[PDB]
Amino acid sequence: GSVSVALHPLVILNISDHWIRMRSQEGRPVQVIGALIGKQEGRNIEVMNSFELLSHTVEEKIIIDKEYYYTKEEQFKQVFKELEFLGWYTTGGPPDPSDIHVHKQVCEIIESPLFLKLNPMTKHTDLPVSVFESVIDIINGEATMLFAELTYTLATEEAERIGVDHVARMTATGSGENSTVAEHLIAQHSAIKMLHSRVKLILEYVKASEAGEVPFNHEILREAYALCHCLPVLSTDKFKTDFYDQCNDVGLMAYLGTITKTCNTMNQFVNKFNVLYDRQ
Amino acid sequence: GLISARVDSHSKILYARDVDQRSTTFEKSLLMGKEFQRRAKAMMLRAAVLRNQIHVK
Amino acid sequence: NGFIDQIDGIVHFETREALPTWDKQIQSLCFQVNNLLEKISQTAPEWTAQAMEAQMA
Amino acid sequence: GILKQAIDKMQMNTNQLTSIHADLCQLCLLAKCFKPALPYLDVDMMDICKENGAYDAKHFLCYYYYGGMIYTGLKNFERALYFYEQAITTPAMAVSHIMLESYKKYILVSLILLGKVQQLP
Amino acid sequence: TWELANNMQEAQSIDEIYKYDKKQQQEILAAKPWTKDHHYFKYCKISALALLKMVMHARSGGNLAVMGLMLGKVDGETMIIMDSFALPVEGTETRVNAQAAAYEYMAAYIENAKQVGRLENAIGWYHSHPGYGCWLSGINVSTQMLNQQFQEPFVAVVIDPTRTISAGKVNLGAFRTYPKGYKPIEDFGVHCKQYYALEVSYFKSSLDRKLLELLWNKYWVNTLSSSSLLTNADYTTGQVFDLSEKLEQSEAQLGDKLAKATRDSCKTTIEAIHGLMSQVIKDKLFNQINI
Amino acid sequence: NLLEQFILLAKGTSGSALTALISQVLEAPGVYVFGELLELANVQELAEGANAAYLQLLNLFAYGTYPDYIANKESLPELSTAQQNKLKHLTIVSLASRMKCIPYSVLLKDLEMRNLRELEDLIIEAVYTDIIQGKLDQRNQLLEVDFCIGRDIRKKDINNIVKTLHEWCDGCEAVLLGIEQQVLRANQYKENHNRTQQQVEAEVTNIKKTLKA
Amino acid sequence: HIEELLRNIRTQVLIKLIKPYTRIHIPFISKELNIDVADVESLLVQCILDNTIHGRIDQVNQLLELDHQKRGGARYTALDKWTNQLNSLNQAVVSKLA
Amino acid sequence: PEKYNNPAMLHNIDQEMLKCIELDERLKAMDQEITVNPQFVQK
Repeated sequence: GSVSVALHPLVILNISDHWIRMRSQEGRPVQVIGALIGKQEGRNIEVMNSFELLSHTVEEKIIIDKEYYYTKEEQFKQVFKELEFLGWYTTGGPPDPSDIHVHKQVCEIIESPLFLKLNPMTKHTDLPVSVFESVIDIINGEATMLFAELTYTLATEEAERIGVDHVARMTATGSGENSTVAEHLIAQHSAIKMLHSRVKLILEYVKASEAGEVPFNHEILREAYALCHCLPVLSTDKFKTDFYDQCNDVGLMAYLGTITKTCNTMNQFVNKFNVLYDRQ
Repeated sequence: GLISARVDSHSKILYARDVDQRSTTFEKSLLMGKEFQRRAKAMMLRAAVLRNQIHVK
Repeated sequence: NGFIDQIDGIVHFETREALPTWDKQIQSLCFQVNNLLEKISQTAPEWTAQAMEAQMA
Repeated sequence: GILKQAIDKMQMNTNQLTSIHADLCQLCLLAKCFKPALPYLDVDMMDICKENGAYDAKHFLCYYYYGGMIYTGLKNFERALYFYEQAITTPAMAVSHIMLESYKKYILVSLILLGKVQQLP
Repeated sequence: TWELANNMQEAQSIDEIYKYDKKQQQEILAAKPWTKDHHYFKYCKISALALLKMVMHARSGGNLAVMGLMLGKVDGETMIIMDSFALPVEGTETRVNAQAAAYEYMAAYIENAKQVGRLENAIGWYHSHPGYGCWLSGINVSTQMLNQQFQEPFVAVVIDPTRTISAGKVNLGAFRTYPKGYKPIEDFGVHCKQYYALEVSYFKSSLDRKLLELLWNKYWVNTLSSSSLLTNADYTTGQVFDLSEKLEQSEAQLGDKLAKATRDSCKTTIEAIHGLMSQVIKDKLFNQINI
Repeated sequence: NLLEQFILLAKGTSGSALTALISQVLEAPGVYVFGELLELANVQELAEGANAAYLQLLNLFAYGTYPDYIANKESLPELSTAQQNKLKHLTIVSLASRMKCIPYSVLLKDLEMRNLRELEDLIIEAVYTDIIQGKLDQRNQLLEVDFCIGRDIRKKDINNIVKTLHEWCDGCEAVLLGIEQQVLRANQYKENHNRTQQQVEAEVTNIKKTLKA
Repeated sequence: HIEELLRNIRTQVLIKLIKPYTRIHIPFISKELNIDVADVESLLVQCILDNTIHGRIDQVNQLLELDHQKRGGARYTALDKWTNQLNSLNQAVVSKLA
Repeated sequence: PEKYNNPAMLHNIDQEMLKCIELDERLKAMDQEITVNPQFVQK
């Protein structure tokens, strides 16, 4: 089915940085246009990096100029050798005909370009980005460029996970008055909700099989029974003793640490008291 | 405080004594916390009495 | 790996510290849930898609 | 019973020391009745009422000495020692008759509860 | 409602740091506060995007050594960096020389960024050390001498790709240097008196935070099976030891540091209680079903 | 799988050949869940006739455990050693399904065994067949199972399955609710502190405005 | 110099033998080393006093107990240090003025 | 006497937590009055 798209957690950060930069510079958020670069291996397409392309406006329409891309194409060839043009990204919602018009000269530059959509105004659990492939229609007349939606993967190299965890541990939670609770108790809440959704789907399938909407597949129900019988995990005495020991240890570690915040407030109080009601 | 041992006079045997680090750690921390609370309340009473000019004339 | 207690004549090979076993069991349960969901999705893709779409709303 | 509602209807809050506390602690000590004074001795005094004048240190010392004796009578030494210690370390410039019988008993209480006479702060 | 605050368009000071106050930058440059005292900026804050770009450049270098620039600004006592930009330099894994290619590359890339809409300037440079820790060598010390003495706002960055890959944590090291004349541990090298170290911090925007949290959301199994405080025990013990040393130093000083010690203790206690809370939540969710 | 390989031959045949085929299935290694074999109409038609004993044996293998082959030992035909070993393995799987720490005495009573070494060898061979995964412990006389395959399910127990899943769902929902409440409270607390601080600031600067006269 | 020998080899054999044990019998070591009980006890005492063998001798039951215990409870000691420091800081704050 | 895994000791630690938190709250309330005192703005 067409080509397999390999998306990396580096293009998205570039788009977000560009969007926030323009939003802060102009005050009123505007549309941003860039590019996508990577590798073509047979029927597989992978995206490595992304650099912005200058775009001009004429009347009300947007035009991608060729000279700036020509000058910038050989510039980054020095650092990245086996890197070639793939497509471009932009910010927006649904595919408007302006997208088709702007994609016309992209198809002129490269026969079959890819398309990336990032929607900062998303209110859904799905990935805000979307990958589209260009299709040329055969019907006579105005041959509109058709966007075929494909599947995007999350292929990553060795250093991606460690970097994202390192940056996401802090997130400057203690400077924006966002409360560390509102981060910790919320980050895993989404995972718990996802597990709830999966269990609900399994229960719905089991109920449908019981009623008779779906055929009696006498293989999935065995796995469902096995999953059912494995719910009370590790109800032994050793686990309970270890858990209680852990709880007591964390309680003591919190006591040593509350006892010093109280002491610091104590010190500040005596420092302020030694100036107001007592001379020197 | 040179030898950590216990004497059993029934069989006349000197046993070695092993200290449970977790238990003594918890006991010391609890004792320190109680002492600090007592000292804090004492000083706060002092601040209450040193602000009203109580000096036993 | 392991150690021998000669008094009781018992060889100990491997021991589990409870909490790592708990983590492993939780991971196994999650993997089982994922595999079951994949199996039902493969068996009846259209019904699974319809149920998912109904649950999105 | 009079100096329970007298105290309750005079202090701004329950953590305020008034001159009647030293009076109830003496009334309930001269006659052997220790339990009624317990609610007013289990709280930690936090502020002292100025009483728009008066309130010499005699009331404060009498309260913190009679409370110590009351606690000693009920065999609660870990707080009788604290009460006597608070009574002793009051600022003073001359010898008073009530601090003598608060150090004398302080030594005995420290010898009972602990193995030594505690060093004064 | 479930997330309470959410975000349509509102932001806070986290998103405010991404801007360019021309008058403020001009007046801090003209005033030159750091030219009067040696013990100026000690806090360096670098954005995520620059970090990943540096890491990918170092990895693409392989066993050899790479080298590139960085972009940002200075704000009061702190330094801000938010862009990485690689260079086409080659050489043996023990020495790299910037030929004319890099000289024609940095200017061209700066002009291209200015055409794009970028407004920041060169702030420093990053060099990858393949294996031999993170410490400035003699030639690095001389280069930093000349750079910080000619181009006063500057900072060097040294990372270790091999150790970062093997261990699992990054080896970012931000260094400024004491100028010549001011004279007033074998890991740091032999010129430990000439150069010193700085602390590192990171930031990300509201949009970046939302995107990172939503991307990391596809990690639920590890999220609810990690069981932290059992993997970072050594880190917490080291933190408590440093807490004890800082507390001793503060007590000696009292005879401020007490505020810093209180903040560090609060951070460690918050981490410990967060681990306990996650463990309790997991126990409630999994071990309290089907009797 | 093995059941698929042994299932296509059971369509055309009926009678003695069919019972021989089911005996071969019960003897063949690897087969441990007889769900589709029993679901066929040819197998179910054996109830009427002289082959009801084989149907009862198949039902006992599919759902019952070893003691069920105690009261009616004389009714069913003779079993070979392979069938007995398979039945013992199924009984072990059924026992491990309920509790995750099987005592040795319970296994000895359930499997009708006389020697501890023979029981340990049977458990070892069951683990080798890879139907359950676990480890033995002689000091506590325990067998710990980390994962056991689910056995056959009849078309009347499914409702019970639903119940358990429902319970799990409810629990998850409860946790979610608590989460929200907690975080809300936390946020409020933080806000309150900030607010009061701001108020104090206003007060003091107001004092400044009235003291610099 | 033959007395220095017939003792280093015995020490090496003893170290190599008691590695996987946690509670060993002294007569077993005597049988392995081809010496009587008294010499085995003297050798064990000398080795332990030199901080070479991590273990202790139970004279009542004639046993040697190794040191396959005492896990890494360094956390605890760190906490102890913290407690001590906290106590000191307490004396600084309460007794500042009042 | 006792190994520190009984939940009763957890309850005792929680009680000590509550007492310390209340003490710090009273300290902060006492300090806030000083911070707004008309005397403590002249120095």
